[PDB]
Amino acid sequence: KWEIPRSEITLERKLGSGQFGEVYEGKWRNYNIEVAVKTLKEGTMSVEEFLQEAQIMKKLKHPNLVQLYGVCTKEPPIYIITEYMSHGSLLDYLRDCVNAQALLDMAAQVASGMAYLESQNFIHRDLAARNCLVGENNVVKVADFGFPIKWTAPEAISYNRFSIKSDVWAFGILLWEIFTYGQVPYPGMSGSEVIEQVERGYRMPRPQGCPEEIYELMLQCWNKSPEERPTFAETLHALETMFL
Ligand SMILES: Cc1ccc(NC(=O)c2ccc(CN3CCN(C)CC3)cc2)cc1Nc1nccc(-c2cccnc2)n1
Repeated sequence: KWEIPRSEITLERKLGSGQFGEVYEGKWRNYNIEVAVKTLKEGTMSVEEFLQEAQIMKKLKHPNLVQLYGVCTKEPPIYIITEYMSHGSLLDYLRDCVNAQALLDMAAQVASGMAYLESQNFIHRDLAARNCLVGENNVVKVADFGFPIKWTAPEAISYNRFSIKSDVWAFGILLWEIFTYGQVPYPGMSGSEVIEQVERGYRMPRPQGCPEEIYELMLQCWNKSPEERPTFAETLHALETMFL
């Protein structure tokens, strides 16, 4: 049902690479549309486990989550195909320097996609600006491509206790990357310093020009106790109800 015949897809550019496979921009000849194409490097893992990513994705449908288009699974190399986002990663897009209202809009869209995931009983586990994509009209979508200490909540580092609340922690960090135009967090600090300082109560200070109301939401995301962090639903309402 999600099988696409392989001849319909034409590869055009290497986007990124790795150890389980690579990703390309391609063209889908039928729809006259650009696609992203993720490939299985044979023998780096099973075909079955590669396609478990596509299985999850068939259950999810939301304007701020990357849409699966289909798979090519009849022979190697196995493909998972999604929409292509014209402006690439949020992080790269922020790094070209917009208004605080537009930065807010982008944050809301991520929260929106996360809220949907939460509602469907999934966790991300790797939320970060590098993992969100930008299209036209400032549309933002959450993706997962795919340490990393600086995005990972304390209980996750210490007890391997990942949860939707550890995701809320990472969204606080992402909020900070957004409102700094994509700076690397905890500037200068190494990982072990970050783990130690954070444990003792350290939080990044408010970025230059960032609204206090926005900064206050980041602090709520970074509560030391996970049960006291806001839900993603709560988080979206908070963002929509900031004005100016
Ligand atoms: C080609 C592909 C294959 C798979 C995916 N997968 C996902 O984006 C994804 C998102 C959410 C989940 C759900 N979630 C994962 C976390 N776990 C714990 C459970 C639930 C799963 C996969 C995206 C894509 N798209 C993709 N991948 C890399 C780069 C790009 C890309 C780059 C530049 C411009 N446009 C697109 N696009």
